[PDB]
Amino acid sequence: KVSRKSPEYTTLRKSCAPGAIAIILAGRFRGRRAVILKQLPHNGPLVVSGPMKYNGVPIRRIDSRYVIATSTTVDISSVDTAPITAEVFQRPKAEKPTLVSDARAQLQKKIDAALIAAIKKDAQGKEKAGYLRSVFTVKPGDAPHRWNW
Amino acid sequence: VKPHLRHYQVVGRESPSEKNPEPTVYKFEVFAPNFVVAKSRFWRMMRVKNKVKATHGDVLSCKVVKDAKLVARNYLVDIAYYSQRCGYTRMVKEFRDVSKTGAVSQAYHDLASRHRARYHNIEVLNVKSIPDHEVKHLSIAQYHAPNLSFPLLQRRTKATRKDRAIFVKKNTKRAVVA
Amino acid sequence: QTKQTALVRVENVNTREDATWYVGKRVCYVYHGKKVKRCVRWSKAPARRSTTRALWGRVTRPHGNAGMMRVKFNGASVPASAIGRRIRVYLYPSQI
Amino acid sequence: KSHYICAGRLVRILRGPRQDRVGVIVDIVDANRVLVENPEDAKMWRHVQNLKNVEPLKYCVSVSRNCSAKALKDALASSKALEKYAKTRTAARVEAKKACAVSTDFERYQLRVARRSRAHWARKVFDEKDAKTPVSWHKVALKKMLKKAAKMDSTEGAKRRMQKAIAAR
Amino acid sequence: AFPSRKDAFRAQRKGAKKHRPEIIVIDLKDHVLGRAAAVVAKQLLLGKKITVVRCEQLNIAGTEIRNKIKYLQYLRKRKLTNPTKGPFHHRAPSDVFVRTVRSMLPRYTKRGMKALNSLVAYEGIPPNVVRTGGRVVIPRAQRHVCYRSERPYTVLGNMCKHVGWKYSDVVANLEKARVEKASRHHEKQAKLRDAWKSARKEALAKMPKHNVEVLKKFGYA
RNA sequence: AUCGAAUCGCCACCUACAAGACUGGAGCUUGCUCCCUCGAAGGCGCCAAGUAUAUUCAUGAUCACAAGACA
RNA sequence: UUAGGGAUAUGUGGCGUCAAAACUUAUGGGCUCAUUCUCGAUACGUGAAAAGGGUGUUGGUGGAUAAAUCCACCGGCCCCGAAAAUGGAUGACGCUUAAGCCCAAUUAGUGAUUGCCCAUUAUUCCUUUGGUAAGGGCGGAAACAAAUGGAGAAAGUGUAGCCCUUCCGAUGUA
RNA sequence: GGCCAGAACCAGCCCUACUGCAUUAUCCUGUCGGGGAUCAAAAUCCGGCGGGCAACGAAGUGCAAGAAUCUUGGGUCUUGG
Ligand SMILES: [K+]
Ligand SMILES: [K+]
Ligand SMILES: [K+]
Ligand SMILES: [K+]
Ligand SMILES: [K+]
Ligand SMILES: [Mg+2]
Ligand SMILES: [Mg+2]
Ligand SMILES: [Mg+2]
Ligand SMILES: [Mg+2]
Ligand SMILES: [Mg+2]
Repeated sequence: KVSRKSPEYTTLRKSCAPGAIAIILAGRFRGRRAVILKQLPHNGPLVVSGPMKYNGVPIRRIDSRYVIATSTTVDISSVDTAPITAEVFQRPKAEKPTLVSDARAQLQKKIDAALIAAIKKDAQGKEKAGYLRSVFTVKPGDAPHRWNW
Repeated sequence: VKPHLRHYQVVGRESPSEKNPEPTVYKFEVFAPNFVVAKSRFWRMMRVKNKVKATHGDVLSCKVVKDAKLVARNYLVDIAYYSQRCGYTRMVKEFRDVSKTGAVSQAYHDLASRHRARYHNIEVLNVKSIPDHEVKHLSIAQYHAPNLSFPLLQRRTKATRKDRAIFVKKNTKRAVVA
Repeated sequence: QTKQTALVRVENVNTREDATWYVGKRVCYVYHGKKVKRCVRWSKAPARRSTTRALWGRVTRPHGNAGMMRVKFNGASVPASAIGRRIRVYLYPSQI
Repeated sequence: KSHYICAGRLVRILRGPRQDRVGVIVDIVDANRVLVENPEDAKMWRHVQNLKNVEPLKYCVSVSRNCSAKALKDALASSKALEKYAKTRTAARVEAKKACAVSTDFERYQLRVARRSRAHWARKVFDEKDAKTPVSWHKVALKKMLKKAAKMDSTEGAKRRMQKAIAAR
Repeated sequence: AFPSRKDAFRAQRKGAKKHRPEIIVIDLKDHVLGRAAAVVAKQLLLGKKITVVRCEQLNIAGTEIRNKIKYLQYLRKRKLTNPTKGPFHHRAPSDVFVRTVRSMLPRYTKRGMKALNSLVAYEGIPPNVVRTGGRVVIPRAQRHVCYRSERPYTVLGNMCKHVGWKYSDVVANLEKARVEKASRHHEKQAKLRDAWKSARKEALAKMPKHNVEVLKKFGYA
């Protein structure tokens, strides 16, 4: 129904829903567990921020192909997620050539505060808080092809 | 495993003509992998017995006969096979099976193993379920005991295909290469 | 032999149904040369500069009933010096 | 041990689409095949099983050859063979294997946490016991060395050497 | 073999600790010779480093006299013009196993020679192998699942000792001493093993109850 | 000291041993019954040294040999 | 049966290692044990063997007698017959709960009717080349400087082939 | 940027899922009589007689045409965007 040219157009799979806890498979924070917040418009990348207090993953954008979306979810409805726009991650271009902007630090601080509260309010919140602090690794003898997530 | 032979009843006749306006209708018992082989055997029997060729006849039916409910039974199979030196040898054997098709397939395997006979040199004369007290061979009669039991010895038990391994620790179940 | 396609045996993948899970996954052969040449993020990440090199490819289909997989490397075949050597089968592109 | 293949013997299916399921032998066809049925299992209707695919159990209900379904049900209920089997360790292991097969990532994390907690408390208990009665390598070595160290450190030259080089620390 | 002084100085200069590669040690006792050899050959071609011990306890189907006559027929082959440089007929069981594995490999290519050189074979379990780690077996190649028990079989050590192997008694004495020493050490350390078992039992009464519940759900308690 | 490398499980609980026509133990009835620790796990390791109240992680900006490796 | 390349299928032949494929498949049935040319395992290729024999084992057929026997007679596999000159060839190793032989499957009495691996073959895609080739267009369509959409358009055997579209064939000694 | 890599979507292919129709009877039951074997049975087995769908994950029997759109299958560094 939604036109392919409209920003509201997504072909994302059902598992990568907002609130789902996802294992990061590539990039700097590989093996970490984050929380899927939203998907950027125009079938853009997912936005994950596993609370940086828990695992150190900031508000980042990640392709849905480099994440394993698990069946464990967290109620995100209390989290705004509106201020996370595509223009947040855009940067000015250099001309013929850790530090974080106050806008990015403020957005992370406000989002993570509402994200941590949503985890605490949820049943098994302490178990899911420690779930996000754990690290996923492929061990000798592991068979992820046989697993259920 | 289910039997590789199926029970077919092939009903056929010669095509009516001016000499034979109402031809005789023949019913045939065959055990064949498929209905094409069933019809081939039916027409071979009609040619060698009733002098009727497949080109001058027709087939009214080539249906399959459903097996009875599975019960451990004794099946008497009267069968015959051809060898060059021995000619036609007819024998009667007893088998322990759960179905007529299973017993006849077991008979075909037994003939192939013990006498080197193939499917097209074997004619099944009859197969029937006989009582316990009519069994002659002791190898079959030994299963009639009311209290029959035995242990499973020398069993090469293989692991599940998903759990099989190449290298396993000596006295543990831990797999080193799998 | 046809060098355009390679056979890869992954640990704990011992069935064709298991090898079908890895179809489309990325595959890497890591080796080293003799001199430090250019790499990804040669300027962004100078710590990455090394004699370490990697050839990338993808899983195309399973091979046999015992969990082997066919792999096609990007543009060029994998060297025959990689035979009997370690290969990395990554978990992306994810489908779960 | 080795339990005989008899009419009424309880067996567990080794491989196949019916694996890890428990049935009762109701008839013996020949040396290779038997007839198996279990009224309390949906997929365990009367069928033929190769004797290489069954594992005899220690329970054997009282039935006759080619017994009826009602007779099998009554014998199973009276003997309570399934209830007794459910209490063993291999049945619990089969159920745990199924649970692990169907487990999710959160369940795997929970199991890892439980195993780590048990390991930590086992370490604490072992340390407590080993402080009293040495069994570890370091505690046995300390017990062996204590007497010689006490003998060799009681000398005045040793004592003075300690005091002098401790006052410098 | 023996390390060079250059290698020792370089190791000291880099400061790296001791290193041991990933080596699979296989207890070849009561294994079928050809089937174990084929499995080991495929594993060697797949880049594995494999040490095999107790090569004197490998089994072959048939009578010992039949297999002795087979080895004598093998020994009958020699280059008449120059027996030196002809076939070399090794009598040790480990040498027999290595020859059998070599005949399952492309021995005339560099890849096949690397695969063959990745294999080490011993009689018995030598001291440098005893404590390296848990030995493994090949279930596809064990006699109790590969041989009809009614048929006769031969032991490779017994067959080889009658074709010109001199160290059967030496290997027997060394194996007897090894088993005695290992049995003494296993009779010891029983207190340590029982203490660890009791600690695992007692931890269940001190860990959280929901963790014990998870353990019971997954079959660990 | 060149030298940047490929390799990605630790253990001082596996790292003793034997058997499959058996190898938890009884009974006599000898294939059933009974008992037991119930006959289907080497121990850990996987991010709070432990299951909770924690806590630093960004800008390495969406994949790239893990940008690191004394477990 | 052969333009030069890809993908996907097959054929003959195979799936213990060499060597791709059953990481030695089944939750198929029997038969076979073979001590110095060392049982057997590839048709063609006696490219190794008979006549004759066996109280080896396991199947038939017709008799006889009464605790089941024994009498003749036919299969099957194995054994004896069966001796040559360099050391040697199932293909090498090896295999005998076959990796041998006869039969039958395709994940196995569960719920239907394609296990897997290898061609200069099949199907399809791309490019070339040549047709007993098949068609279109070819009366510049209107507009339109630079600084700051573009070019070309040949009435044509053969060219950098006038351009476009379509189909089919392509190995080869003298 | 006429380089390298990754994700999106198009179109065309190429793979997979998802199944309906017809059959059954030498069959399925019950009940009598035999017959069988047991300690007694039961069953295998054979006749009557009365029913009937073994029933759709019944059957390994014939043929299947089910829009991968509903219901974001997979692949295409095997095509071109
Ligand atoms: K000599
Ligand atoms: K067989
Ligand atoms: K042309
Ligand atoms: K011209
Ligand atoms: K791509
Ligand atoms: Mg690196
Ligand atoms: Mg192909
Ligand atoms: Mg292979
Ligand atoms: Mg032209
Ligand atoms: Mg030409």
